Amino acid sequence: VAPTHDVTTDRSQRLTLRFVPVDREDTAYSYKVRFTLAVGDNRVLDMAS
Amino acid sequence: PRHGSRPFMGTWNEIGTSQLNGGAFS
Amino acid sequence: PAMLAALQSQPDWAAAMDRILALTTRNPEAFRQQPQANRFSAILEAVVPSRTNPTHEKVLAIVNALTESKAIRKDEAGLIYNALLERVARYNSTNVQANLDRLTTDVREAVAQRERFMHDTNLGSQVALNAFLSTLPANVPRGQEDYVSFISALRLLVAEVPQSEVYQSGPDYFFQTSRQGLQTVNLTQAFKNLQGMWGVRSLLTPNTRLLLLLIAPFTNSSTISRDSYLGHLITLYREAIGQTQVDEQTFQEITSVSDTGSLEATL
Repeated sequence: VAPTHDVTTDRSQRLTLRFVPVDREDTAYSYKVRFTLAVGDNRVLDMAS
Repeated sequence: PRHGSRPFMGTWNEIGTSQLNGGAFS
Repeated sequence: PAMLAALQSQPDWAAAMDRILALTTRNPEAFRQQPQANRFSAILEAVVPSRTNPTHEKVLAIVNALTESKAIRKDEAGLIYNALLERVARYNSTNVQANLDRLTTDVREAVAQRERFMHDTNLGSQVALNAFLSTLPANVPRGQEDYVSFISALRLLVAEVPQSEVYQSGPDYFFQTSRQGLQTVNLTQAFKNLQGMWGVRSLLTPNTRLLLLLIAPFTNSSTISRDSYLGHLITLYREAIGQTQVDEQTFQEITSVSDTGSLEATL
């Protein structure tokens, strides 16, 4: 049997979050994009995702 | 090439009931 | 023969409402943590316990008894069990379903006689001997009455050596064993060759000698005097038994120090 109320959450979390680029500078031989990663609160993001 | 890596005092799947992946059941 | 039925079936309620309620000692925080499926499949048990059907169990508490005393052989408790169940599954009723209960809670308790059966061998040792002593001649042999002391040493031997000391009646002649191994089978209707020397001061076939050597340890100042032969021999057999103990410890010592060797200058 699975484990219950203690590993999951009924509050509306998200699974896939877009992070539209904050700032996009540039050059010829290069590319700069600076997002502002927001890990919400009580969430735990693993970088591999 | 090096691995180490942690998390190994065993595992839980505690009892009073048993393990995960199902054994047999789509 | 019951807990072997308990420990062959029936995987309590106090132990269940002692854990859900969290009244245990070691790990009170045990039932709380389970998935909320189990905690709702063990609370509706110690809130409205579910009945049971005990027949099988105590019926299996009777088979495990028969096959341990000796009726229904070990390999037949699959026909006996079905037959008993079906009989008790026909005529069942508070009649039988109780008459069992008594049988199962008495057969495991009325086992003291069985224990006695193997603690004074009052199954084939004294009942047989106290039968054979009633087949002996009258208890007034001509020569002497050292007879009775010997015949009592026999009973003491049979009563104080539970090992097996069975007394068969292998047809007309009752024969004394010294052990289930039986490598000292002496014929006890063939010491009507001691109703000869019961009182005197090479006519003993070793069979008689075997009986003498078998009981001697249990004779002290009983068979007594210089009542011939029967007297001494018993004393000489006891002396030889003591010397045999001495030589036994000696030989173990001399073979632990280190081939015939010791066997020569011991025997």
